[PDB]
Amino acid sequence: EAPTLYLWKTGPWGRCMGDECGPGGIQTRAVWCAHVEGWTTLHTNCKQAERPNNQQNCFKVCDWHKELYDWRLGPWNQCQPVIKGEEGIQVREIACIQKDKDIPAEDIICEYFEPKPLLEQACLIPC
Repeated sequence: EAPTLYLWKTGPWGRCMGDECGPGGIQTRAVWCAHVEGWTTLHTNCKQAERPNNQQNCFKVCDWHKELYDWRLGPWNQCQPVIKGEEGIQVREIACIQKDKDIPAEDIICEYFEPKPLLEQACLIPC
């Protein structure tokens, strides 16, 4: 279609910042424009319509949220080959759930309380 000279790049989200426990927090991240040849350039060289937000809403976590959220561990799926038994792996889904209303929430909430369990393990496929 059309060549690309400039693109937006983003750093990692900082910590959720708030006055109040719960919604209404703020994460900020670095956003800058770069030339495709790899150097930082003027922000006005990138298309502003494509400019990622340097801010997003977030949930300010406090100890008293512990009982309201938890990890839901989906079941291990098919043993996939890696290319007796032949080495393979299986994956599973893992989500943070607001327990009462039973709906998705951001991983970083459940993370504050318990580390995220693994999405992958080894498995053997029978000959």
